[PDB]
Amino acid sequence: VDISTLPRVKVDLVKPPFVHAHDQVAKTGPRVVEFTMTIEEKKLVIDREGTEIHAMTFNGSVPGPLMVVHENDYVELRLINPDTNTLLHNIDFHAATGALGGGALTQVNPGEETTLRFKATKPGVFVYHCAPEGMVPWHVTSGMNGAIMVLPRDGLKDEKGQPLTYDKIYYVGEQDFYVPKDEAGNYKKYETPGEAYEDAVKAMRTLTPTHIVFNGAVGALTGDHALTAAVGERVLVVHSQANRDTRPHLIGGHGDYVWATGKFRNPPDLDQETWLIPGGTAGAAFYTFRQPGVYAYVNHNLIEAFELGAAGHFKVTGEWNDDLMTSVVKPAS
Amino acid sequence: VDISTLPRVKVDLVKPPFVHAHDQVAKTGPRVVEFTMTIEEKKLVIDREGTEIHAMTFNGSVPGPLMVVHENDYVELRLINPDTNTLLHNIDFHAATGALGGGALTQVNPGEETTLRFKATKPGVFVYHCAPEGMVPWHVTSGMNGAIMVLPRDGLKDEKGQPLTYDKIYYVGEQDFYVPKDEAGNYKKYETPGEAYEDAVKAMRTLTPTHIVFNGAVGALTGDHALTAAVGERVLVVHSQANRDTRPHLIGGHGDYVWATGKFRNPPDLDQETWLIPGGTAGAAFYTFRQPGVYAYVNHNLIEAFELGAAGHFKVTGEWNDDLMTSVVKPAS
Amino acid sequence: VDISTLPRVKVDLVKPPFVHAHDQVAKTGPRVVEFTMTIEEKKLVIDREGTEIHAMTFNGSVPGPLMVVHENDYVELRLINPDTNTLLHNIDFHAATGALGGGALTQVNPGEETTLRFKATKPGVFVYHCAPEGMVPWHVTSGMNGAIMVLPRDGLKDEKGQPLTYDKIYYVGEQDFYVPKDEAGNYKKYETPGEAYEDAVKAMRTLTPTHIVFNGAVGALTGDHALTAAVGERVLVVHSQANRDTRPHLIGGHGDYVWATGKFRNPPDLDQETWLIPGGTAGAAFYTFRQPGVYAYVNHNLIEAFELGAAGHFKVTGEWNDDLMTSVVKPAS
Ligand SMILES: O=N[O-]
Ligand SMILES: O=N[O-]
Ligand SMILES: O=N[O-]
Ligand SMILES: O=N[O-]
Ligand SMILES: O=N[O-]
Ligand SMILES: O=N[O-]
Ligand SMILES: [Cu+2]
Ligand SMILES: [Cu+2]
Ligand SMILES: [Cu+2]
Ligand SMILES: [Cu+2]
Ligand SMILES: [Cu+2]
Ligand SMILES: [Cu+2]
Repeated sequence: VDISTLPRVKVDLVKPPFVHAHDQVAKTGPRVVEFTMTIEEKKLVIDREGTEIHAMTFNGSVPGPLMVVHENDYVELRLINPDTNTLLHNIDFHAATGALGGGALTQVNPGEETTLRFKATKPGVFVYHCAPEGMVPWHVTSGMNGAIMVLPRDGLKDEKGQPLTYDKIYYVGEQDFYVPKDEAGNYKKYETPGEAYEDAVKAMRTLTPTHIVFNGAVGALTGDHALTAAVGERVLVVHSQANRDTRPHLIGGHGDYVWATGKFRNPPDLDQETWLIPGGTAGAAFYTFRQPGVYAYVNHNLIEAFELGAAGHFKVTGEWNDDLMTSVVKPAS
Repeated sequence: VDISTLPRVKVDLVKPPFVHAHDQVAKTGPRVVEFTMTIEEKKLVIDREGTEIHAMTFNGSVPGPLMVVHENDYVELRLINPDTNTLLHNIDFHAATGALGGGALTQVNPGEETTLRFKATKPGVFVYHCAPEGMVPWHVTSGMNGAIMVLPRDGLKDEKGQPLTYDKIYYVGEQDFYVPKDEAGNYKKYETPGEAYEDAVKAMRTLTPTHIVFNGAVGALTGDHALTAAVGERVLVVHSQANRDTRPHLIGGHGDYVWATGKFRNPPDLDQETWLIPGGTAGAAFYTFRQPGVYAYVNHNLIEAFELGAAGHFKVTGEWNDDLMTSVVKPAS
Repeated sequence: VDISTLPRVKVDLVKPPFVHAHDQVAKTGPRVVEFTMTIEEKKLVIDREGTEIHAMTFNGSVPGPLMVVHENDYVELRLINPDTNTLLHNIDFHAATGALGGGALTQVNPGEETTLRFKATKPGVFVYHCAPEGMVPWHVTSGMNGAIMVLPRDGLKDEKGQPLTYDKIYYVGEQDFYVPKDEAGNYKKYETPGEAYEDAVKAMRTLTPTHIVFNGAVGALTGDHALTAAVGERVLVVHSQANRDTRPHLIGGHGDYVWATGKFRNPPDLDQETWLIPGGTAGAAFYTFRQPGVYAYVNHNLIEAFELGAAGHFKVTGEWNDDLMTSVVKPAS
């Protein structure tokens, strides 16, 4: 096919956990879907203590933004590495086929840009991440990862082939950080990336994250940034982990339909309490809220959730159903 | 519905790995199934060395007892925290919907009780655990967790829709403990829970259990407490892990039908050697014994099994089948 | 049945990642398939630094060789422990039923041999490993493990029941090693196995591998030992991990059909980016190559891959498809 005969549509990305507007069921034939991302190296405070790291981001956030296309669209990414950055970067899409997912074709030094195109031949949610040869885990675990959703052209289906339509979608990126520590246990600090590299490697080799966070920091998805829904709304939560296993759980709810390893040609698992998303994968869970109130959304290694940071909240509006749950006798002497 | 028009049935719980009597296929319409549990803080010796911890239990055991109901029954739990305990506790059921699984409605100080009711709308095995705000992993990893089984009203089914009926059922709760260590590696000790809390947190944050045990102690499911079966018997083993991944394996057997993430509306996985139960989940495996003798039932991280405690035994009675396995030439020079 | 009336076929094993010749669809009725393995304790250099360990092998390799039979064949293994070895060994097949998978019947001291027969009643890929009572994880994590493939008699099938036929097969054994370290972090060394045992146990109990490798060493499946394919070829990659979870990923490709927990009566998962093989399991992934070039095949904990050793390469010959992927604008200022 002459790709130049296809429609082009430019997407304007949004910061996680929000997701750019899209159609679940494709309203057009295949398209070339145009995205641009600008790499930003920046300092980020990641915990309540004020611990500050040198993050490596796509488009200024950890995680990078969720990209959404349909199966057999073409993804055309302009990747910009401004001269205000100091490292070489690239991008690997797990959705793509060939050239290490794109990494072999997208190496950009500061002051360079590149444009990659690939055909999104398989439906699912997929990780994307930076992957410069010899320095891969350092870039990934500095926050340089996100996800892409490739919807089936006729949207999502349940285990019986009937439609599933979400009302809202959120993208939760989970990030394991490995902040080097001195022998006494305090975080070290470093003056340039090259002076940091050996201690970064040492810290990674412990296989013990110092922080595990959603949307780039402890508490990022709480308070005025809690996720929201109403009773009766259908919500899809896309969750990715580019480097390490996680086990998401909606405290007070379920995954009514879960693609734990993220690939929509497979039937979803029903009624999950918790599911395993392997490191290097994106998963997706569909839930219809039935009760109002505060929910916690966590990695259900509860240490990882409540001591290391892998916990967010939903605030859900609506009516309470006492048939589904009630306090018969409130706590009393 | 007026729940007061429904039958009430009081269950009398039993200590794991045994399971209270129940019917696989529901012999009545929906019921309110009444349970009572009394929280007990107690010292427990967990290994052969004599290491003693301050455990936090439901009904005196680690794990707490298995509760069994059918889909769309109501679970009505009276939870008692006697004044001989010193901490605040609550309960979260992963089977339930709303109020963080019940935790937001069941906070009981010593000397208090409460009664919670919820509708068991989804079939499967599910974790329950204590979850007091700000102290969640400490209570869970002190042993304060168990499981609940919500059977389909017409019992279990295989991947083709035909019945699966177990002859025996056992509940294996697997517990990761994080016993604080001094720099030399010996377990520390503490005089009150509040004096222990910071070191407990420190120990948890290593993400490295000091002990991983079945039924509350190294060797608990061995010797005179080994699990038992006969050749030809159909056995369901429910396995839960409230905080950390495990990978069960019957040494010498298989999981003929496994719901690794525990939810019975999904078809089981067939012929598993090993399966992954994510932390925060209950799973269930169905096996028909074909050979007599000693079996080991383990977490198949064999370090976790044989060095940290996650190993039990079956003793199986009956005839040996030499067609299925035989020593053709016994070991010899 | 009188097994003595069945055909006997002797297999001549090959060193991983290659696999002995076999038929996907069975060309005969059930057979007794005869294998012989000779245990070899040997020194192995496992990393680029020259770190040398005392490995425990089946047939001289880590992993041991892949054995291939069909469902309801009998596997008859002659296991030889020459008098040039110093330890007791045995074998457990996860494919087998009874006697701890064979371990209770195959204990051989140096200078002894034994012959075990079992019926391969369940199709799938399965782990085999040494398992001497009281010393199990030490033998396994010294490299004493491999896998066996039990093919359905009519070969592999997709999720719809139509045939899947591979053109090439490779066996990737992934090994976690626990090389004891001194307080400063250097690997220790030891003069006999018994003098090594306590420090080996200590090192294992950290649950933190020092090395995680494919085919027995860092870089073993790279360079002149890279895996190979051509565009359009259908490749099955069998992957095992006898002790610890892994999450394989073909960088630049997919698992088109994956049996993550290895058992062929289940439908495969489609279009996987990454899958979880639990410790104690073998899995298998089927892929049809669509692009030429270098691929990396990794455990997608990228620390485990690129810093600890769990990475190999494919070199794929053929035509580049610019419709599937192209650089629209190569990197430039
Ligand atoms: O289910 N909450 O930990
Ligand atoms: O890959 N499906 O969950
Ligand atoms: O299969 N037993 O380790
Ligand atoms: O959730 N089913 O295994
Ligand atoms: O997808 N490669 O890390
Ligand atoms: O066990 N089947 O992937
Ligand atoms: Cu980068
Ligand atoms: Cu990747
Ligand atoms: Cu408690
Ligand atoms: Cu929970
Ligand atoms: Cu051995
Ligand atoms: Cu085993």
